[PDB]
Amino acid sequence: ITVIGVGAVGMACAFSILNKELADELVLIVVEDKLKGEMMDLQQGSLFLKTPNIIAGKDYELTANSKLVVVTVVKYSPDCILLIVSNPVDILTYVAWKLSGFPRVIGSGCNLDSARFRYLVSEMIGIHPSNFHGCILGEHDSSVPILSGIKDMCKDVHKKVTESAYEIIKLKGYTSWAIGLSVDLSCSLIKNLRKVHPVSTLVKGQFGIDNLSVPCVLGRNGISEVFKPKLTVEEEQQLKNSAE
Amino acid sequence: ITVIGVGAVGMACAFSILNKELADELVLIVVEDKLKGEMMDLQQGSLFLKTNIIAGKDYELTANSKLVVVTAGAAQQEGRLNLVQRNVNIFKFIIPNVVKYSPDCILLIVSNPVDILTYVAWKLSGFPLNRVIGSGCNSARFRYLVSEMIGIHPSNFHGCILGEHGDSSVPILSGCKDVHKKVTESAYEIIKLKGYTSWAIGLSVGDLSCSLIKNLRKVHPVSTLVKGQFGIDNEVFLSVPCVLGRNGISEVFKPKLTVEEEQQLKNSAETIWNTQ
Repeated sequence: ITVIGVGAVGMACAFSILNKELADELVLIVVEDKLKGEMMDLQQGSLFLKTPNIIAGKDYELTANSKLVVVTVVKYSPDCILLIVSNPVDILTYVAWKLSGFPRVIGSGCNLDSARFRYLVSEMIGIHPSNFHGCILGEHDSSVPILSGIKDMCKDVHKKVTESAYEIIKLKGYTSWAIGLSVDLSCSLIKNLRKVHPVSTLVKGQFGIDNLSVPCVLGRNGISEVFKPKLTVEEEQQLKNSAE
Repeated sequence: ITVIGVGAVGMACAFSILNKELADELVLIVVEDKLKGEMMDLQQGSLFLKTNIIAGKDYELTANSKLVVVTAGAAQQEGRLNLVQRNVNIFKFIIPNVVKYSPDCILLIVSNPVDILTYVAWKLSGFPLNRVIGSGCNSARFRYLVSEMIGIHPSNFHGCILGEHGDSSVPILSGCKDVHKKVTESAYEIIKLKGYTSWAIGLSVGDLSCSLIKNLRKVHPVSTLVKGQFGIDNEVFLSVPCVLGRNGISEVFKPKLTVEEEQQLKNSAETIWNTQ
């Protein structure tokens, strides 16, 4: 597994993927000094993880046949699953798809948003979060609650999931831990779980759209299948809108 | 945590509670040789489990258990409601000796038929309803079967089975009718290929003892009072979705089903009543 960009995200993705014991080999990929210092800080806690190979560098060649490449490449891993994380995701998931030529190109989307959005709702109801099911489609403020899975009530909970990330950046400057965890996705991909996550891909032809995060089944081949739901007129109408 | 009955069910149950590190103490309860022999087999494997296992017959050993799982059952023979009363007779000896020593415990009824034998326990213990639960329809296999028809993980499929843990159960298709029967039939076929169900119901009791011991506030279709629901008026117990925490059932759900679905839960209720 490869993870490019050792910003606070790349490390919380790298540190979370490592706690999941997902890779036999983790590659961190332009600031040479920084990269080697992080690699050796991980390598020093190898006992407390299950990954005997952690190596960083500036040479993409180290990204050789790397089944998963988390982006926070084609040349050396022409077969890899691309997983984009860089913030303006839905757009940059278009970008990558068009740069790589790959068929294996996924963006974090609203996996994390729908993740907290769930926690909060169950938190209010007093139900274990695993037993409440409900998602957020659309772009990672324009997120679109699929209430069909009180109008002003659920919008309110959603409101708190929008202002959240924003207010986080004011205080911190970036989300590091929150998106490291949700990157959950590496888990399902590697282990071929065929689980369903709201992730960003092409939705042209859905919701009348002719030019985002939809529920997709994830496995060792990436998205094996995309859902084409028949949602409510407004929900669907706000899909065109979030697209816009 | 106390298990009562060290037959195959209780031992599969026992082995699941130890496998989930829910128990820091575990009691097992008529044949001594089996009791010790079962207690020594587990203890001989301790390094591979957290724990402090103690078996015996004296119910004094159960004193102050927090959860008590009851598996004490009896076997059919060549020659359905006599059984239902034998076990009731078994419960007239078990439940009083449980409450005599752990009155604030959580009773978990796994012995069959549960729905009825969950009403028996409540009626014998005089416990509040929240501390008297039945393994019920804890659905998992229904969800699994469906979740493979669709090529998706079963944690991203959601649906449940309510009513009698039996042929009367209802699939709540509001949140496939074949897959329901395939489950019930498979329960029957297991009981006569094998003599009983154990592995499966053990995994399930684990699921439930986990929610409860750890206060996960998790939702489980389990047998409790539903008098006042679905046009029901008899103190009948059935599997509805309930919220399980460190105080047994904290809240029972009041679901809103299609008309067909609500007439079937009355049937399922009617069918249990006729024996009860």
